[PDB]
Amino acid sequence: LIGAEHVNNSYECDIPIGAGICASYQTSQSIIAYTMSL
Amino acid sequence: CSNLLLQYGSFCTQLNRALTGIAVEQDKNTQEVFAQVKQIYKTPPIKDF
Ligand SMILES: *[C@@H]1O[C@H](CO)[C@@H](O)[C@H](O)[C@H]1NC(C)=O
Repeated sequence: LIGAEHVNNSYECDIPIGAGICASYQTSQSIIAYTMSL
Repeated sequence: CSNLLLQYGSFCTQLNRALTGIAVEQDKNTQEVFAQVKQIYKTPPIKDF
């Protein structure tokens, strides 16, 4: 995955990717990738 | 081989969308079963039931 930084915190994800990690646009603001919150 | 594939490019659009439709259907099948609750319940440390 290129163009999206990785952050260790977990939130509820909206755009699925696979293998338990999603991507979302949060806080300027940029696209981030994180493990989804169950 | 790719030049003659343009005559059947509409066929491959159907097949690629079909496998994409299968993949999203298999993905949402797990959420329709296991993801019934929005909250995760922790097991209490007391095992005296
Ligand atoms: C997230 O926090 C953990 C806590 O130890 C740390 O190990 C990890 O490096 C952190 N990740 C980032 C991207 O800062």
